Amino acid sequence: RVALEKSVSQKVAAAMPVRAADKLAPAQYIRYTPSQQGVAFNSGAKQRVIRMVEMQKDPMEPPRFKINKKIPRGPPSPPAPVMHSPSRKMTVKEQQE
Amino acid sequence: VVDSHVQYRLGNVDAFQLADGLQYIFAHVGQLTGMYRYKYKLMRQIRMCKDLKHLIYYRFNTGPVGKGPGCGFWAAGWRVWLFFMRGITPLLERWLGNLLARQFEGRHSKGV
Amino acid sequence: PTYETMFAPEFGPENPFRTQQMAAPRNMLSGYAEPAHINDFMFEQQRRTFATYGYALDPSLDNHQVSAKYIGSVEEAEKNQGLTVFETGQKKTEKRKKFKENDASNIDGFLGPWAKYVDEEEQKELDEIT
Amino acid sequence: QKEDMPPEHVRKIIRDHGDMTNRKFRHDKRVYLGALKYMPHAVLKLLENMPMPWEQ
Amino acid sequence: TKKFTLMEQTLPVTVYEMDFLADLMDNSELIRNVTLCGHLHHGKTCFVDCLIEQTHPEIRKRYDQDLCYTDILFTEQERGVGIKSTPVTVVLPDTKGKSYLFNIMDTPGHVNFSDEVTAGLRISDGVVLFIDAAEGVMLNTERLIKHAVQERLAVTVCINKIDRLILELKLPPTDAYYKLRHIVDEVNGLISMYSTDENLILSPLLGNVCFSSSQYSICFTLGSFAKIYADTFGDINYQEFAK
Amino acid sequence: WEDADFPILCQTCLGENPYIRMTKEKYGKECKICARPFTVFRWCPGVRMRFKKTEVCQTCSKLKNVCQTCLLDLEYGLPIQVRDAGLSFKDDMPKSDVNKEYYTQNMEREISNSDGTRPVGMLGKATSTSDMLLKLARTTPYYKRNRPHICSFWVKGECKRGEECPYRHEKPTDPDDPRYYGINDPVA
Amino acid sequence: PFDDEEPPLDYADNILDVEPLEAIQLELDPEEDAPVLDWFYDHQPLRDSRKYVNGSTYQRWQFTLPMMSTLYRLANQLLTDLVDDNYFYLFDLKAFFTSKALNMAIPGGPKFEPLVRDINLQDEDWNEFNDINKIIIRQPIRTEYKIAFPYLYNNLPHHVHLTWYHT
Amino acid sequence: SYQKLLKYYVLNALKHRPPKAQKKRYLFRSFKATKFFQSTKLDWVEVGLQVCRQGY
Amino acid sequence: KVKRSRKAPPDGWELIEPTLDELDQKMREAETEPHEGKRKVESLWPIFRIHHQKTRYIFDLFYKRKAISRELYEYCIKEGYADKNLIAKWKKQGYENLCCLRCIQTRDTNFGTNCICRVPKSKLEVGRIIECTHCGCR
Amino acid sequence: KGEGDLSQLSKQYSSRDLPSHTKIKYRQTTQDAPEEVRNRD
Amino acid sequence: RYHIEVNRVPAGNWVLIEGVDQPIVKTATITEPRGNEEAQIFRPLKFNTTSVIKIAVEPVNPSELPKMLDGLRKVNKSYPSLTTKVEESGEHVILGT
RNA sequence: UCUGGUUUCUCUUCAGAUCGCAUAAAUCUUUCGCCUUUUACUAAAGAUUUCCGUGGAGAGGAACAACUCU
RNA sequence: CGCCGCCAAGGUAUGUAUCAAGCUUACAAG
Ligand SMILES: O=P(O)(O)O[C@H]1[C@@H](OP(=O)(O)O)[C@@H](OP(=O)(O)O)[C@@H](OP(=O)(O)O)[C@@H](OP(=O)(O)O)[C@H]1OP(=O)(O)O
Ligand SMILES: Nc1nc2c(ncn2[C@@H]2O[C@H](COP(=O)(O)OP(=O)(O)OP(=O)(O)O)[C@@H](O)[C@H]2O)c(=O)[nH]1
Ligand SMILES: [Mg+2]
Ligand SMILES: [Zn+2]
Ligand SMILES: [Zn+2]
Ligand SMILES: [Zn+2]
Ligand SMILES: [Zn+2]
Ligand SMILES: [Zn+2]
Ligand SMILES: [Zn+2]
Repeated sequence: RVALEKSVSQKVAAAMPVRAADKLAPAQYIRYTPSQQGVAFNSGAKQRVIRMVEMQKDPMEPPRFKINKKIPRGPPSPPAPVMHSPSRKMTVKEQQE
Repeated sequence: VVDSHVQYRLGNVDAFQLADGLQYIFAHVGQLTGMYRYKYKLMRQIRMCKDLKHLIYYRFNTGPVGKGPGCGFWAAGWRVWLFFMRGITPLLERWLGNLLARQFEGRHSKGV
Repeated sequence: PTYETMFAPEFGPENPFRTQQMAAPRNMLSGYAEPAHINDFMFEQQRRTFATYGYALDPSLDNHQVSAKYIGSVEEAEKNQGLTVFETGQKKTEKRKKFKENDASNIDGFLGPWAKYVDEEEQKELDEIT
Repeated sequence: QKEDMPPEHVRKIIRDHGDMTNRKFRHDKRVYLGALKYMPHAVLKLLENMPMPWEQ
Repeated sequence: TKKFTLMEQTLPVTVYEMDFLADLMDNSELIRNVTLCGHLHHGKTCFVDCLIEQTHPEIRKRYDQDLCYTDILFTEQERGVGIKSTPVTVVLPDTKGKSYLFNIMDTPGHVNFSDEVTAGLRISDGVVLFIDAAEGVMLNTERLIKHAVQERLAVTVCINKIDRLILELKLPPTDAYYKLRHIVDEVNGLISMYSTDENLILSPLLGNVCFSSSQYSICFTLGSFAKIYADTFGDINYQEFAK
Repeated sequence: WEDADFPILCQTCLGENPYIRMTKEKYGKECKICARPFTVFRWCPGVRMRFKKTEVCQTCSKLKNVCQTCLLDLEYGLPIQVRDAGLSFKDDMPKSDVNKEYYTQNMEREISNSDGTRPVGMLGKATSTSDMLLKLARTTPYYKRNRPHICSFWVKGECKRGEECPYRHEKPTDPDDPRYYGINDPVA
Repeated sequence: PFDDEEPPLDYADNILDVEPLEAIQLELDPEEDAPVLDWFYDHQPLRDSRKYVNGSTYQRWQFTLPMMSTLYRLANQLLTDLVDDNYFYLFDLKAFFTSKALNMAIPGGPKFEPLVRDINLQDEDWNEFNDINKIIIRQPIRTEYKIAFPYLYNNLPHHVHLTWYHT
Repeated sequence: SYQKLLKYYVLNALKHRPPKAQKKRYLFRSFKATKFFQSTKLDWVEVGLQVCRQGY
Repeated sequence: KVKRSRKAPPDGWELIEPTLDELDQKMREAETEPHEGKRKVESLWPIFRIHHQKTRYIFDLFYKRKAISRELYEYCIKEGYADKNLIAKWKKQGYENLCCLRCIQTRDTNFGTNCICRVPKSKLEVGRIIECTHCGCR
Repeated sequence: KGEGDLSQLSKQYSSRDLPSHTKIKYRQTTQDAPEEVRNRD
Repeated sequence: RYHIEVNRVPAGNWVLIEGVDQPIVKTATITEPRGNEEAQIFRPLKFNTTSVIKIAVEPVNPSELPKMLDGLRKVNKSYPSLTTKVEESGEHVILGT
């Protein structure tokens, strides 16, 4: 109930989100050890903490992106095995019936 | 309505004449906007202006006042054309939401 | 939880089959990215200290297990001996004197903070490129 | 703590933008269509505040 | 399902728990029950509201509509006429001020509801009459004192609406006295149409008639008013001054 | 179509500051290959440098182990076909608009939802490395990537901004040597 | 009042320094309209005066009785002389609700459409046994009688409201 | 026209269901907290010509 | 010119009226001139500049010089020849050479900060001749 | 992560999808509410 | 409008009972059933007005007549001056004031 | 002798009240009425929303706040 | 005792092949 409750709450706060919510408080920093290159890349860039804020959206903008695309449906779940009973064949006479 | 007030503040029409002006505007929409044509439920309010106009326009003319133009008592038509917009704000805000969506992200053929 | 459990090293020849980057820890395809709760003001102060003067203290948790140096270009830190931007400095040198008209009386002569300062062959190559 | 600005700012912006037929302002014209959604709510808040005839 | 104006919570009054019913036991015999009768719109079911606000310190007093919650039925809160009494049991203190009891009935005053007042007259003896000072005696008033002295009940009278006499008709004080003297003389000469009780007349001096305004909750009469002459700056020794 | 939490970003694009402040949108621009609406991020690398926002989505970066804005290798700091010829395998991807394009991006996203840690097919041959590519893996990178691109009106000598022209000046570019796989001019 | 192909007039160079003409402004004299005189034609009339109004949100107001008696004198010609709801016997809202519920009309009152109580039926023996040209008609039952008290003059009433009686 | 205004008066006073609205939001107190909207204090007819210019 | 208070204003308004008429004429010239060449937002700097100097003229004429009385000062504000708000930020301690009110609004800015017009130039880096994009310069 | 058009991908606030009947009647005690079903014969 | 519970009622007062009034239609007195003093019943009260207007009354459905008789009897209990009758031609009748 | 606060701006839930001394528009379900079909419609009932507004509440300032209710 | 006041679609086909503004980013880049 709480899983589908937060699902439908995010849904109606995205399907009908039109009414006056606050933006966020994105003061939350994020520290990330740049674990790829660091030897003299930004000499001393051991762990490089950054400040991530969220840009304001003006409420006078139309939808921006063309949501009109259609590709065919992809590969489904790869098939489970089938496992019937041993398949019979009837006759050449009742098949003729 | 804005052209009436700007005609007054250009100074080439005066206050009694402006008041009679936008009383005629609020009383005689339909004859001068053709808004009923696209949303016909508001024809009621056109008639509700034209009805209450009689209320005012036959108490101006009580006594030695005369049967001509000059009834610049425009509150009672202004009110009902605001009470229109009181409930036509969400509806055609939603209609224009769908219009601007379909213009800026295209219509969905066989979606819903 | 005990210190000995997590501090216990890993047995093995370290698996040098990989590259340096893929053997390195991550969660995001580029480095272990994790949240933080630093003070806003000291973040901004040491940020502006590096952004102006090219040195700051280094942020870490477990690099050497002890880290207390400066980074960037090192020697200019001890040229100023570790001062900041919010400090009335030891000297007032290489200042640059603006001319001020703050009366709001003369017209086309009032420049308040809008004062423009007292300081105020290639085209052959540019025409041949275009 | 955000408050009024000089009234000669709105005049300058709208006199500049004009009829949006110059190419300098083309990044803004999209936003103009985006403000069509809230035009009836601008006209309502306009016409609520007509000056009464006893005013100038 | 629908209700007919139920109340609960047995609202706090002054004393009426079992710490005072134990002395209401013998005071269940000195109760001096009344059935106040009046004409139609003469303020008596608002008068009982005035005294029940005097009792209860919990009110939703009239700022917009009157508090006629003794007209309880839904067929009488929309008419405003009174169809059915609900008699009340309170206490009332006097100028001495220990207690009395006053179980009190307040009949409809409409002439076609001459029924229910009779059903109070065979119960109790107090027939305190309500008259508008601004309007006079009328049909149910004269018929109802006639029916009261036919039952020889104790015909006292509480004439009402003297604010309506003077805030509304705006009479000068001498003419207001002329109107009140006229109305007390008219009910006196009307009671003395059936003279089995020739001595029994009513006047303010006998303590027999109290003026009022139930719109603004004033009790009046001079045996109680010379108390308010007395407790502030008088030392008058009333009830000889009052008479 | 796509949300994110933090970008890919090779080290030369972050800039020389360990303390950088960076802003995010929710559906920003589109990817410049597959037109997918990622979350564009923006920051200032250095005090003499342009902003260098974010160019492709996280999906089109996880495909070829590529950084987020300058389109170079996340392991080396090299172009794409240098890596794929230097690992002798191309990890094909179509060219047209739908013809297998958004189909294969959608499906390779669907089979990349589990890990989010490593590229999808390069993981097996990014180990047998460091011989032919390590000779050219330019560490201590040059930050001329981050400098702001050349303004006009200095090209025409008109620039009324004077000093405060933020972009650049007196760098006339040369029209003789300036996408995702091939062919690219400086790589030859 | 303006032709087409004329852009709407540009309030900077057109009517910015143009002074307005005159408002309506019925002239109030002193010695009778003395309280309201200083403020009566003002945009919000008492706004920055803590004695008479709340404040700058302009939510609450308290006046004094000369200042309101003059306003009550000025506000005739559109204010009714009816002192009580006694003119409105059978023009009340509840009389109108009853007239709506009972498909009938007070003369000079509104005429609605019927509601769900549309068609009645009684078989011939029953309404013939109750109602012939047998009853003592003296004067007709008008519809004002039925709207007055709709129970003894009207069989099967419902969804009905019940009017006030003599303030 | 008298009785056809009493008809509307009765229909409004009859169907007066009490206002069960739950939350209060404002949409101008929501706009003004953004970096994009700025407040000013203008003449009336300026704002009228303003929004008719914008609507065109 | 519109006065909107029918006051017959107090004294001495006659000695500031030619000054304020000159500033209004220059504000009409700084409001009307075209926007070609002037890039996008430097064409709106001068209205903030002359608004600043008009409010500063009434400011230092009243608080500093004490020439004009209080009543005419409140008149010049209530008409429109000054800000009620920006003198209230000029009276406060650290900032009275201020540009205008847009460099104080900390949510006009995206990072939740005050603009770099409002940074002590002595303690910024030495040579960058930055002009505020809102208000015009420091 | 990028659902269908109802979630984020569309601003088409269609009517018939407007917050009607937005609270649920639960079956109260005088009807056959499931507490009065957990024991009945 | 409210109701306070009483254990016992001494004389002089009045009170409402709870449930003696099934075999009653108008005023009467009550005593103890012990064959006691036989209080020769109080006289019924005199209205001093004559109920003279007289409506005939009928149920709409002729089926459920006893339910409107129950209602009519409860009316006759609660309104003391009412006089209801039924006569030879079958119609019920109420005469009131 | 001590006690010692109205405005104005933002958030924070509760609304049970003519929340509003007046009164919009929509959706659904039925009956109408015009109707050729569909939206524009009609004019009654039922039940739902949206919208233009309001009421009491926590917090943060700033505005004479030190005039003084207490 | 005094209804009523009217827009759109439904007809002058659509489907291809070359030729600019409208709109779109002003970017990644030895
Ligand atoms: O609507 P218009 O034809 O323009 O004229 C209307 C009105 O018309 P309706 O009553 O049909 O709405 C009446 O005029 P008529 O009905 O007589 O045509 C009205 O009442 P009076 O005629 O009794 O005044 C008055 O007409 P008038 O011009 O006589 O004032 C008024 O005129 P306005 O158009 O100026 O409002
Ligand atoms: N002026 C004035 N009016 C009063 C006074 N008392 C009551 N009223 C008004 O009289 C009206 C009708 O009287 P009610 O309050 O119903 O009292 P009532 O006389 O018992 O009426 P019934 O119950 O029908 O017998 C009320 O609406 C009051 O406003 C009064 O003392 N002075
Ligand atoms: Mg068809
Ligand atoms: Zn992509
Ligand atoms: Zn990069
Ligand atoms: Zn330049
Ligand atoms: Zn500044
Ligand atoms: Zn500024
Ligand atoms: Zn600035």
